[PDB]
Amino acid sequence: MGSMERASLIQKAKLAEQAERYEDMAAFMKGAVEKGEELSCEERNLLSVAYKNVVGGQRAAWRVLSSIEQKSNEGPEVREYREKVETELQGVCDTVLGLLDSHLIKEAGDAESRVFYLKMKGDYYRYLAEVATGDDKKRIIDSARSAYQEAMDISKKEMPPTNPIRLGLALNFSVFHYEIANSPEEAISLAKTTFDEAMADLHTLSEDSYKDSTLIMQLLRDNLTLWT
Amino acid sequence: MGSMERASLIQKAKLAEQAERYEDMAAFMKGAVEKGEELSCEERNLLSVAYKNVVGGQRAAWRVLSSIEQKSNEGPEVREYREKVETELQGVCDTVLGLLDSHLIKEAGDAESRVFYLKMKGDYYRYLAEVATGDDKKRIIDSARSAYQEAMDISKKEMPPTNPIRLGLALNFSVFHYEIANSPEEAISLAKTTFDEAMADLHTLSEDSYKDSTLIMQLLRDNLTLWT
Amino acid sequence: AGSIPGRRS
Amino acid sequence: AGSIPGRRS
Ligand SMILES: *Cc1ccc(S(=O)(=O)N2CCCCC2)cc1
Ligand SMILES: *Cc1ccc(S(=O)(=O)N2CCCCC2)cc1
Ligand SMILES: [Cl-]
Ligand SMILES: [Cl-]
Repeated sequence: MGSMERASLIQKAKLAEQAERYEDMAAFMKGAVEKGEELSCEERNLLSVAYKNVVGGQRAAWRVLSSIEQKSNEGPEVREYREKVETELQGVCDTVLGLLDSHLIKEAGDAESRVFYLKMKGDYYRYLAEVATGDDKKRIIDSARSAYQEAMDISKKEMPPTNPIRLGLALNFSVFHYEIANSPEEAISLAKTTFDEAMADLHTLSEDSYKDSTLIMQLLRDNLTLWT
Repeated sequence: MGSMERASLIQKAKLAEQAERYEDMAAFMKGAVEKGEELSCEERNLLSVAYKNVVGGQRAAWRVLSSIEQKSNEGPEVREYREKVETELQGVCDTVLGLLDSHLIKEAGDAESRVFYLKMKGDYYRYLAEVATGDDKKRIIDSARSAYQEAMDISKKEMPPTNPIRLGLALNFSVFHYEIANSPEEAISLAKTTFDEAMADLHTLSEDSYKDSTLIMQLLRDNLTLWT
Repeated sequence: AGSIPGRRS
Repeated sequence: AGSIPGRRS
């Protein structure tokens, strides 16, 4: 997208979202990141929405194919096609991780941007971990953990307990503990503490901030209900 | 897909459908058609499902973008991006039309296959017509009409009035008349006659065929309710 | 006006 | 277990 203006890429990413063209949206936002300027809050959200939708469809397809493959192991085509989808998913995760490493994280100095990008880094390593098999699974899991932990440390020092990014980070790190790291008790403790500390800070919020924070709190509660 | 076996392409198209990976499904079925053998009934349905889903998402996106563009005419980015989606849609329609012309239609001798492919030819010219502007719109509209009419002539001679392909052909040709050809009275007359002649033939059908035919009859009725 | 959905084999 | 949906800006 090197020949298109930054502002035109951002405008087209918003159009692509309205058209539910998430592959295009991700390509526009990759082009925008590669212009080299930092991203605003709204631009960070466009980048994240685009890739979450792309990789979310890949993950759903990989899970369907992995389930068919496991049943068949109870010709080579199911494994071949699961491998094709898996390689495509890994390529998208590697692309997002490469944007974060070149150079979104290193230029992110405010807590809101740095936490946002480190949460994304944890998420995309988590998606790599979902499809990883063996000892490389261990290093990928540790990369997710390390990114989430750095984001947690910053968020607890610099943001209030109701901040939606802080809440979504804690939600996704709790999912990491439950689903990836085989640490359900850590998942439950993090979700409970996060929920309780947010509850106690709701009194400080406007009506609109209250709505934003309570929405994510309900997701934490939904997981606690499933896990307990 | 030249190096993959025909049977493996068909197997992967079925997996791609289960995974909701319709672009992959269409590419597998294109590869299967290009093996040069005729398609069975189930294989024709896989080809049609794959491309209908791909082009259906493109059409939905084109309509969103065209609506935004029309509101803006009441920078160049909206038009540019609508044009990009439009060109991609046209390319998919041209690909399907090229499969039908090289060489699915000419090898199709049984009524069931020939009607199926001619209905597809009408449909993909109809999708081209939806985005066409001007005098080339006229030739594209006539190409759709001609394909649908040849399919209608064969279907009325060779299939019973409850045959699901005959019914779906009549449904889609009625939509062509209403939405493309500016002939709502022709659309209504075709849908009514098709419905009534199918009703009178339901007594000949098994329970399972009855269910197949009445489902499409309800679609004809749904359009008549919207149009009258 | 609806055409054949035709999105599922 | 649900993560942030995060599919809509
Ligand atoms: C043109 C056409 C395609 C498919 C059919 S069907 O196999 O009877 N079926 C598929 C879509 C869901 C409803 C009916 C009929 C006509
Ligand atoms: C990680 C994360 C992303 C987005 C948000 S949010 O902007 O508050 N929002 C978007 C998805 C729908 C629900 C909440 C929070 C955390
Ligand atoms: Cl900075
Ligand atoms: Cl033949």
